[PDB]
Amino acid sequence: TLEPSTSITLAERQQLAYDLSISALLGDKIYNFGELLHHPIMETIVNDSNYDWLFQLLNALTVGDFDKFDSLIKVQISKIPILAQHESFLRQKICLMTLIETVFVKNIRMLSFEDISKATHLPKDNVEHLVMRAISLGLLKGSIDQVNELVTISWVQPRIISGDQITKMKDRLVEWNDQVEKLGKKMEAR
Amino acid sequence: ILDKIFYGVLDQGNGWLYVYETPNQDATYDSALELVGQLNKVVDQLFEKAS
Amino acid sequence: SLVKLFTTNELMRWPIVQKTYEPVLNEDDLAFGGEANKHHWEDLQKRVIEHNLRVISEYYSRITLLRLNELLDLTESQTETYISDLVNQGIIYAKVNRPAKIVNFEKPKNSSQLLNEWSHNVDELLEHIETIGHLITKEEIMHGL
Amino acid sequence: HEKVTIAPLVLLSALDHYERTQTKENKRCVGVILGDANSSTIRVTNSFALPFEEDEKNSDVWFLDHNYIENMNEMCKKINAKEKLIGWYHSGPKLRASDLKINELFKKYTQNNPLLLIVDVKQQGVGLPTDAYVAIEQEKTFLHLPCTIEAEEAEEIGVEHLLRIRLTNQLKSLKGLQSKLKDVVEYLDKVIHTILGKLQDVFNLNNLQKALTVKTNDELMVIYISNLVRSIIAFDDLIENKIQNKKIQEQRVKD
Amino acid sequence: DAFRLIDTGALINNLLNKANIQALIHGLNRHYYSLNIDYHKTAKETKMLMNLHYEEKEESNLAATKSMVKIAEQYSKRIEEEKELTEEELKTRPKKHLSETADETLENNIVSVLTA
Repeated sequence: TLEPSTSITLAERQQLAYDLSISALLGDKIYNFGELLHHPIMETIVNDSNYDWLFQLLNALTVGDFDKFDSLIKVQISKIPILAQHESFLRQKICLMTLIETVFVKNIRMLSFEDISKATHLPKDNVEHLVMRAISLGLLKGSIDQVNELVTISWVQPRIISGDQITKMKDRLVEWNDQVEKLGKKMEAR
Repeated sequence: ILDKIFYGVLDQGNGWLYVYETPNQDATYDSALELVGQLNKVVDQLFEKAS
Repeated sequence: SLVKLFTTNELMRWPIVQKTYEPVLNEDDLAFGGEANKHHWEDLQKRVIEHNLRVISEYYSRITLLRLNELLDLTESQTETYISDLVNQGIIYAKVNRPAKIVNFEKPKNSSQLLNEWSHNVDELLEHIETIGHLITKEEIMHGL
Repeated sequence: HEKVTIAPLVLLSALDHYERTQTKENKRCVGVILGDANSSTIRVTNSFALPFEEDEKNSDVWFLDHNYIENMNEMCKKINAKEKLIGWYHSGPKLRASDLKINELFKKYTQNNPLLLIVDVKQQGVGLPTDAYVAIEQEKTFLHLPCTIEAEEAEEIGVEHLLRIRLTNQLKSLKGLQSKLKDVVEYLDKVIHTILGKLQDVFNLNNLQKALTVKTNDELMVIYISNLVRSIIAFDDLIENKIQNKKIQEQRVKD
Repeated sequence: DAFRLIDTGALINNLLNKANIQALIHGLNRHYYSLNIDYHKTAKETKMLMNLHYEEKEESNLAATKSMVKIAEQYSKRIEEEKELTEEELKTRPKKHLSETADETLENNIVSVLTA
């Protein structure tokens, strides 16, 4: 609301941005770091001095290193009891989105324990408990079949912010159009 | 089991009860069989009259 | 937060929670006034156990028997008794492998059940086409400019 | 469900509007649509042309008669009591930015969110060619509502009196895909948003359907076996008809 | 219907003859008569009337989908109707009615196989 009109004073951008950065780390409430790219909290104002933390958050989520999570936080944000649990939630959501896109090319949604264990960098048992907490919330709407050791996943992913996704989509749109076209031909014939 | 209240079986070879129940579908052998019977009779009657 | 504990539940939660919190959770002060502190514990115990199984049927699709008892923190006999009571109540339906240590969360099928699912995907698809039509109409006008 | 029902009288009056106002060169012609739409089901029952004059290098210059809407509405009231203000009509063929400013004018004088009915008049669309939109908040933006025919038992007989599946369904679908494709190629030119999100989603939800069609076939096969029986029952009545005929024929020869 | 009274000035050849009508307008001016009807129309009006009967696509298809969901039941009731029909014809040994009932059942099956 703020950036088009109403309160475009730098003061107001700067306080609101600082609050945005602290809250994203504490929460896990809405998606990951795509929301931060699209709207400005480091390029209507400073790229440094507690917006350094943002660029590091992006590196940490993809990689999944605990050490990079430890180093980015400074005393004000860190002291708070809230953040650390919610760090693991953000890591699963992002990693999950990356594996799923990869496999998805027609309708594939099967990803193993082994793919998710690897991503998080946690053994299977920690992951078992962790996914079980995450499905509760409804950040996952697949289901975990314990003794198959496969996760059969029913889409939950947002799939948004495109650059890679558009190239792939274009490829798919064309293929579908061909498939339909043959059906259409047969009808036309009789 | 012979009365067929619950579909299990007894496994005499090892001493277990095993899940026989995953169900059948009704009303499709039965549906046909009825239709058939009436029709054959209706044809037969009509033929006598014709001739 | 206690009604929220039943939804996320892994059942290692509860005595830590029970013990930490009883301002009103073996107590009352404007209704019963208390019933009996030990007697309220009984009602609490059966509900948490019951609710941990209700959420597990939805979330899982296979679980081992060894793993289910571990969550409940009870003996295999006791998990078995709670499972029996719940399938009877008919809030959840499950199948039991006693010697091979699997609890399936499966219940009957017919092809027609999955027919409805096929025809739901068709239905999401037709509705998509109506949205698609209107969207194209909006998109074009912007293209021109 | 939210629904619009449109009289033929409305659309033929629109057909007449466009010639009767001599509006040419793909300019705008404007009138008022009338009915009852106090509810969320729009019933469009009547209409009138409104004097409209547009400039030939500005469509944000418009001349539209406010007094006429108000004054003609009073005459409408004295004639029938079903014929209230609900919206307006334009000759299309698309939405405009200038559509909003006129829509804003009608908003005061309506008792529901003002309906913009786009009547295409060129008759080079498929099916019912008219698309119905209602202004709501997004700025302000138009949103498609389902637009269908109307019936009155006399009126539908009169529509016919003047004039006297699978292949189509499928052809119209491919037609859609083709249009979706065109829009995407155009967007790709523009680039080098809502649309994209929609395309990805669709894709996710032929491929996914494949596995389930296999189950459908076993149930369909039972249905074909049923067909087989049905033909035989019908066949029985046909046979009977031939015998009755036969008896008559034989008797005819004899006399 | 379309009417006009006697009004003359061109209707003077109107209401082995001809004594009658001269005396008819001379004895009385203003008496009804009917007039002929024709309808002339315009091709854009004409095309609009026929495109009454993509919303179109959505609707036909919608019913097709929901028909397929419910067919498990639609199957059962039509065997029962059919079972009845066969029985009636036995007693019967009217004909039109028995045929029509069978014809409806057959029509419906074809449409149902077609749907998937």
